[PDB]
Amino acid sequence: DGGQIKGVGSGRCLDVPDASTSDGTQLQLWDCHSGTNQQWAATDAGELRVYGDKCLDAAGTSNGSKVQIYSCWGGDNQKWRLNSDGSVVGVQSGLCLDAVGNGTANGTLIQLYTCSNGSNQRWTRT
Ligand SMILES: O[C@@H]1[C@@H](O)[C@H](O[C@@H]2CO[C@@H](O[C@@H]3CO[C@@H](O[C@@H]4CO[C@@H](O[C@@H]5CO[C@@H](O)[C@H](O)[C@H]5O)[C@H](O)[C@H]4O)[C@H](O)[C@H]3O)[C@H](O)[C@H]2O)OC[C@H]1O
Repeated sequence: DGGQIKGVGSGRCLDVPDASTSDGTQLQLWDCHSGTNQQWAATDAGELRVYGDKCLDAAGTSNGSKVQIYSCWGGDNQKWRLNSDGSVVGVQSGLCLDAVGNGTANGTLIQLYTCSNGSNQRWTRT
């Protein structure tokens, strides 16, 4: 089924750059559209999957750690808890999906950051 993951503060969607499938590609915000690189499926294993086999993936547990796509493998850094307030928390890190520098424009990067009430850490949809 899928579903976009749209940033509240930016009104832009969680987007895989160029619809790349390459391990390590950092996530960005982009104007929402119908493509597969903006479709995210939540799984029972706690994942946010794109293209079927790729996972939203935290490269570390520290502030400013890159959020990237990576081949799904079962790691806890590929597990996320989408809260009731729209925060997306990394299970391994206890840090939140965060649009870097409170950025809102196309191309602003996504990272892990200390959970706050910033609108750059709030996301809607499935
Ligand atoms: O030297 C340092 C750099 O390494 C660092 O770069 C970042 C390192 O982290 C990168 O992201 C993580 C990469 O590792 C992933 O976990 C892997 C997934 O693959 C598993 O192996 C598979 C096992 O099954 C086999 O059949 C198959 O062949 C294998 O693929 C492996 O066991 C796991 O460890 C994590 O999910 C990622 O988070 C990140 O992209 C880099 O930027 O930067 C600092 C530098 O000093």
